Amino acid sequence: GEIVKTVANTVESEIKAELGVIPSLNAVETGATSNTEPEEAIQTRTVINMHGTAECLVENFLGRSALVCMRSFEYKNHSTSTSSIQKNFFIWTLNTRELVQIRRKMELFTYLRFDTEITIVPTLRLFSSSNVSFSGLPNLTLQAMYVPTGARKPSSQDSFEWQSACNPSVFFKINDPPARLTIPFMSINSAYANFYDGFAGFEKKATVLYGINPANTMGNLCLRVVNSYQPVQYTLTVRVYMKPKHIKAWAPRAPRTMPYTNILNNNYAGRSAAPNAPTAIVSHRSTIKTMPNDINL
Amino acid sequence: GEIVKTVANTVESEIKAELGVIPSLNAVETGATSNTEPEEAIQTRTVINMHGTAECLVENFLGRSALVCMRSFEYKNHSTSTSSIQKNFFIWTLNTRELVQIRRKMELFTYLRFDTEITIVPTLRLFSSSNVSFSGLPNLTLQAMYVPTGARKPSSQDSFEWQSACNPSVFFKINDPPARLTIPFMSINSAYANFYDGFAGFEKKATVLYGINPANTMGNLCLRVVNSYQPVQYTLTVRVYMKPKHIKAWAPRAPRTMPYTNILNNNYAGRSAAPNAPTAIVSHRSTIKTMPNDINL
Amino acid sequence: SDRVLQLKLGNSSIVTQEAANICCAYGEWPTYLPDNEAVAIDKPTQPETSTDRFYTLKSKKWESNSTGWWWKLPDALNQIGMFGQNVQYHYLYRSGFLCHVQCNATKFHQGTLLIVAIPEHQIGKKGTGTSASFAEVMKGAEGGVFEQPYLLDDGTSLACALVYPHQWINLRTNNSATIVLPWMNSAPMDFALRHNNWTLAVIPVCPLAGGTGNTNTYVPITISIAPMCAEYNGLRNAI
Amino acid sequence: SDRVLQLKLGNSSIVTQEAANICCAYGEWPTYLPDNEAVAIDKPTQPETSTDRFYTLKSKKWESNSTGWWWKLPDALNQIGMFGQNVQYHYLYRSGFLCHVQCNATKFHQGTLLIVAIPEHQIGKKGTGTSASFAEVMKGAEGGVFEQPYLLDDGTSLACALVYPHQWINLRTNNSATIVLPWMNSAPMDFALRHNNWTLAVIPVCPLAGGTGNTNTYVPITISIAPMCAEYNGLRNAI
Amino acid sequence: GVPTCLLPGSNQFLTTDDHSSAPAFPDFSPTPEMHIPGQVHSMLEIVQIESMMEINNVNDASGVERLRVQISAQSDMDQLLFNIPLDIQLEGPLRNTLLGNISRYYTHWSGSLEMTFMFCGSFMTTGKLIICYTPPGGSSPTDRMQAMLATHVVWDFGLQSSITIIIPWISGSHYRMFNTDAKAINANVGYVTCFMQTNLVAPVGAADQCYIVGMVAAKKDFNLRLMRDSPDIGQSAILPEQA
Amino acid sequence: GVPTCLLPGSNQFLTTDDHSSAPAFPDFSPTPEMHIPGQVHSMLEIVQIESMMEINNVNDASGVERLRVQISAQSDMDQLLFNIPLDIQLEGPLRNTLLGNISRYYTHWSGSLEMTFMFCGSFMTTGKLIICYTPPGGSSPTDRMQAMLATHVVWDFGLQSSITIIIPWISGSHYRMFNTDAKAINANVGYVTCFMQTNLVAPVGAADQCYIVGMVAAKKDFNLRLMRDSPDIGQSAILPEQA
Amino acid sequence: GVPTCLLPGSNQFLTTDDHSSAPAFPDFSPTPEMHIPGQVHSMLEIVQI
Amino acid sequence: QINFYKDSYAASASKQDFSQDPSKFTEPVAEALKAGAPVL
Amino acid sequence: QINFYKDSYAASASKQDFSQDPSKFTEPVAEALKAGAPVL
Ligand SMILES: Cc1cc(CCCOc2c(C)cc(-c3noc(C(F)(F)F)n3)cc2C)on1
Ligand SMILES: Cc1cc(CCCOc2c(C)cc(-c3noc(C(F)(F)F)n3)cc2C)on1
Repeated sequence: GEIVKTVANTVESEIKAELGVIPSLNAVETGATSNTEPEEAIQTRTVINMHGTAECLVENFLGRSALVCMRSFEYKNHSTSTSSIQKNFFIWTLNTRELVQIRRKMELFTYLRFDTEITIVPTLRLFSSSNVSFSGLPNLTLQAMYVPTGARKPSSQDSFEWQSACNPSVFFKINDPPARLTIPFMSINSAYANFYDGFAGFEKKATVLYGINPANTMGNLCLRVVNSYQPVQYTLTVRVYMKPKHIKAWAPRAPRTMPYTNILNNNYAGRSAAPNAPTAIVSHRSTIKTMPNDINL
Repeated sequence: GEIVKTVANTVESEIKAELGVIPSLNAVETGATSNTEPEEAIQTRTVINMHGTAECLVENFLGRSALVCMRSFEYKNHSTSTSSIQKNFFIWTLNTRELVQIRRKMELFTYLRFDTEITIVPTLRLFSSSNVSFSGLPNLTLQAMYVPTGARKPSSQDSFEWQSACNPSVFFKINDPPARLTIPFMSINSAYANFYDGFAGFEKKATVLYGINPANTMGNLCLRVVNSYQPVQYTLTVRVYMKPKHIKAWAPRAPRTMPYTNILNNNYAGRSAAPNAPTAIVSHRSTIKTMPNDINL
Repeated sequence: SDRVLQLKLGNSSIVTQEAANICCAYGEWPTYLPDNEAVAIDKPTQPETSTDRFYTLKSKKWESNSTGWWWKLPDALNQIGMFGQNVQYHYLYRSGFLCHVQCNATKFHQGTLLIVAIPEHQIGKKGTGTSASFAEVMKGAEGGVFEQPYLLDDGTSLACALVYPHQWINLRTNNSATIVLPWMNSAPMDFALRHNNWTLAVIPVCPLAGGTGNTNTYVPITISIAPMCAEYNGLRNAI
Repeated sequence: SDRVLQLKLGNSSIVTQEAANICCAYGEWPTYLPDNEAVAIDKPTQPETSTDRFYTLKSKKWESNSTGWWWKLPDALNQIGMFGQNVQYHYLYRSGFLCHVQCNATKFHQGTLLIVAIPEHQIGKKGTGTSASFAEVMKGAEGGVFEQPYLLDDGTSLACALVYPHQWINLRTNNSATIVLPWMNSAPMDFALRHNNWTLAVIPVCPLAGGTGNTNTYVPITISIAPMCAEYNGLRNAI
Repeated sequence: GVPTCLLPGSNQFLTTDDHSSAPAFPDFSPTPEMHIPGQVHSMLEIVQIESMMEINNVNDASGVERLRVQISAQSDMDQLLFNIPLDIQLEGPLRNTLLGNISRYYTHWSGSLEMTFMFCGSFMTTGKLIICYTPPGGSSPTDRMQAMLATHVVWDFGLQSSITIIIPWISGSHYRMFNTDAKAINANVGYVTCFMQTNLVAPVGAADQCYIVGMVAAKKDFNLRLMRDSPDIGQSAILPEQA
Repeated sequence: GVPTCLLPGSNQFLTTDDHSSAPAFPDFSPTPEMHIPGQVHSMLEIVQIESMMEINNVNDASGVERLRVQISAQSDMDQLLFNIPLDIQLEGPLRNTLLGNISRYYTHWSGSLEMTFMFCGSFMTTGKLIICYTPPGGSSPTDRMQAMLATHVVWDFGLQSSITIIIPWISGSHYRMFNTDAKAINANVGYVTCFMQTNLVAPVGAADQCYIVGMVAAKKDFNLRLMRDSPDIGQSAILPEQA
Repeated sequence: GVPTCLLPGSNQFLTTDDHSSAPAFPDFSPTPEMHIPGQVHSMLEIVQI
Repeated sequence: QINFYKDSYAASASKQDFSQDPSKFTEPVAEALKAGAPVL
Repeated sequence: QINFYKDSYAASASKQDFSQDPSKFTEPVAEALKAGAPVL
């Protein structure tokens, strides 16, 4: 294990006709990748490469803020003949699989240990009714409440589970900067697992699903409009962004090829034809001797 | 190479009638500019000039914030009978040629290496409809997403390319200060080139255009209204400003004379008559012996 | 040193003369759980010779149209010998695995197998939302077959399976592959009956073939797995 | 030292007696690419004498109404001698150029040429949006003619062309101009066939004239260009 | 109070910003760190791992057929056997590789590549191949006389079953771009071509139609820049729980 | 928290502000610096380079005709040959120069100018000219007796083909302004005039009608201040891709 | 003035934040501390009962 | 790193660790392969 | 310069470099021109 701030330098190489030395030949059967250097495969010049590697660090590769949740509910009076339930909120059931870019990028490793910075971005639209005159978006107070595993969830906007005496909650308005906080590495294990070759229950029943991990039960995010209902219908759209920090990554995986279909498992249907079809990942060319983008003069 | 914080001082000079010394005569054929000093052309006094030069530094000359993009789209419901495309965004295809003041100023050098500070200034107007009652501009959330070369571009406001898990994106509202960030020196080469005497493709076809540089393929800026459509039509105008920082400049050019016509090449039509006509750059005077602004008493 | 190897664990000793090397997964050898990493406070049972020995599983016929085979550890050895009994009688297990795949053919035969140790290999099923059943996932010593080996039965790629600890059996060069697996879990111990740390997969990348008189030759593939530094915690009745 | 100059590169030697000086573009001499600035890792071919020598191009008749001529480097020398072959056979080239423009007339003749080495001279076309075709831009050793020399065929000015490395041939003072060009590119090497670093331009600022018996005199303009510290990388078949 | 001026960039959310934020679980004790083997510190470690190429990406090969190249005894000489496009950005053999997939998360790349070919015929089958890397500029070679003039390695089959060809970093620019225009000077790497040096010779007892598997990896002189969302994966809707 | 008061100038975007900003590409490695010849550190280096003047900016000269002054043998004595306005801000011979174009990006200027004239007749053609810089106050001189009383140089043609006249910094104020009012005390530099000292004498074999080319540059005592958008370039719309 | 940029998390109320705040009763003298038996420092002391 | 908060996990992106050991994945063999040597 | 961010390219306008070498453009001649001397 050596320090690599810049890519390897190239050393000047000479003609070499030596018996018993075959640097260009390797045995792939050992499981070892070819160790052949350019210096010993061709005649090379001295090159002092000052290309930096900091952008290919797993901290930089995974430590960008990515969307992990998009939920939209109608902000209005949901009350009817006999309901008494205001329903101006949503519950998510925390996960990192709903959006494929962060999922596929996280799924390039088996295990990840990171503290996560979260950023919530709310947006309002007036609901296009029969008689609706627009004149501006109310500066509503929102409450995002993390309900951990085994805590009572809210059933209404007006519920008293919103007390949040011990539940972590953040209050933030529409016209303010998007809410932000850091959640620590909060697994019962020493790393998060993107794949579980097993079951999360002690029973052998169908109801006990394959792939579900007994460390991904992370609880729920409950977000409400704190303001009581307006005289008109609004649509609140909430976007939650995840930025992994202080990242450790283990056991790199084969990248996902087929499009995801759900968040409970890694099943696939594949696309009808190449690319990313079950029988053809790379698009077809005419023959093994055909260059599809051959430069013609 | 010497340090020049203040302009050159003037030294007192005397009468000089010396054979073999002709400081006022030069040979222009050598390619060298005249080396004749005022001290040796006329009788001068001692002057201690304390005029500073910091304002004529290329850092100061180019390192002002200049407009590089103005795009306006209609913020409304673009949906029809069968579209399902919201179209509340634009794509720019990054460049520095659309606006002539920054173009002509940058085009005074062949090569530039600078890190660039960008500032995005959004503005809304209500669309003047048949029945439109104004009462104020919604504090909309905007997303500017840099889509690098070879990345999937968004086709709609509601597209999932906006994930931006690895694409650099900035979220900023209307009533906030204008969004700002620094893009680094991001050329595949050691400097940006304002002119390319060549082609960017290996083929010799018409489709391969002259002047296009294979280092100006900088990707695209995709900017969206994050908020879903309002009940009324708004017009969002976005202004992007560029401030070069940490600037190195090489091979100063002859300044542009004819008005620019496009961003793909440096072609010209010229103005019908002087000034800046193809056959007359400077305006006409009656004769070579005529002073047009002659002071009369 | 050479192309010859003898593996000796307890009662067991395997010899090969057409070897390539020993693949130590992530350049690590299995070791016993230290105190600094220990969670379960009860004194663990460390049966060396009775568990840390080569268990040979039932062989598989390499066919011209063979898609490939996988064995999930420790599920493959959970109903075999004293490793199985210690699993049945304890809540928690920890062990590495020395896996040794064997395949004999003539110098006239051609064919290549990729032998992959995949950690936390979650099987994806083609053309359904329903996740794989207990039966499909837990096949024990008999192991399972690849339906989509091209996709590693994961919606991933066979192409990129070389990230994982792997060797090849190329009948030109090699008749045997050897992969040393260390403990691979986010936790120090686990429940053997409901989670598999590793999946040993044997995929034919180049098919088995011969010339005019070496076609339809009976060529089995034998797998021998040795638990390494096996530990057990939570002594209870047998499950 | 004086108004006399001998240039000697390989086989070649040029002498002049009515010189002005040598113009070293941006006060620099061409040098070989160092290791600290090197990108292409293959060992480069440095043919000194076979490439770094004066190639004399076809002459041009200086007329009373002559607009001016340009030659784009390395395009001018890409189908000439061993410089051309090394270009045709390699992906990458790097070289400086010692350019030497020659024009003889009598002491009774009058006329002045500006000889400009313009870096990255992108030709602008008058009265169209269509960019210049491959034919119009790539004319090789024959070179091209100025349609709008006043605008440097760029929408710029001939007036301000003295930013660029330049000399004059003033028939009073001078019969020859000499400009030493170093490597001018944002990259250390380039593809010779699809990009020109330099454009040597010869523009008559004052027309060629004589008195009563020196009118319509045949006065050619000869250009000799010597590649300096030529390097080539990416040995392949010839293009 | 502290004299204050809110600058441009105030109240903005940048997805690439690097700032400390409010801890939601104050004084929370995270699980003790435990050693796990195969820890990755850099993406440049993964691109250095060999991965198979779909050299046989043709509309007659299905699944595992696409990762092997059928090499046969020729009734001819000097003939081309197969080609490899080096357009990582475009749908080609290198796309679905560790190099391809992870480099495709970036826009700029520089450095030498290694491509290793494993021969999978019989111990009794012999042969000599010539694999050639042609730097860009013109057309892909179809004659061995033209290909031999570029960077190449002659491959003798034997006890060492695999050969490496180093595709050396030969470009004017410090970096190349993963651009949608393959024929662009910024993007084009050139061509890899394989010809028969002698022939494939197999005795009657051995099959005449053998296979070659091609692998590609990056060398230690390899770099990536300007991270982007990979075009490998797409999304038309929020992924549901079931469907 | 840190005690804070948002001052006037909070939430403002000033196009001339000097502040650090959020990096969009975190830990991005820019291309290594490479030596390129002709590096410019100051705009004052470019204004010191000679550039041709349109002395013949008349409605009968087209293109390259405008950059040369037709000097002829005179059947007279002491006669004025040509004038040069020194109004850089106004449409005059100095506008389309390196001095003009780059100084025209500023509002204030100070320092001495050099104007070099190259004679382009025959080696056999002789002559003596007197070029005079008249400081401002009154009318431009039309008689040599009046012009000779100001700063001047007498030019003998010969082996040295060019002459310089230093237009020396002669102003009450430390700076002059590039003002639209030419007749303003803040803006006016005065006049440059060229008269025949003797005559142009050419033998029969040589042309009688010769040419002079005028160049202008700044000296090392030259300064510019108060940057502005140049009036040289205009725009009626966003420049399209094609038209 | 002091150069300032309001970040994401500005203007937010987090119920688990740890910041000093404006004292409502300036220079208020709280009642002197008096010893009371059975002082609890940790909830882990009570679960041990 | 800077961190204005009490907890260490609240801190910004961690100080760049440029340690690389690709041998874990590229040469994970008991007996090391020597460069130029026939690796059989 | 100040810079509140990790990257060096994020910093404000660089510290004034007052180095001038106009000879690059004004006297780019092999043999230097001497002041007052006939430069032929
Ligand atoms: C797998 C996997 C899962 C994770 C952790 C994801 C973090 O989950 C969250 C998210 C996305 C948001 C909040 C959250 N947002 O707001 C609040 C608050 F308001 F309660 F503070 N909490 C809390 C957690 C644990 O990391 N890997
Ligand atoms: C020629 C030439 C081109 C350039 C660089 C121009 C910078 O281009 C931009 C611009 C103008 C804006 C953004 C940008 N604006 O917002 C975002 C973000 F939101 F994605 F962060 N990126 C990114 C780049 C590379 O410099 N010289």
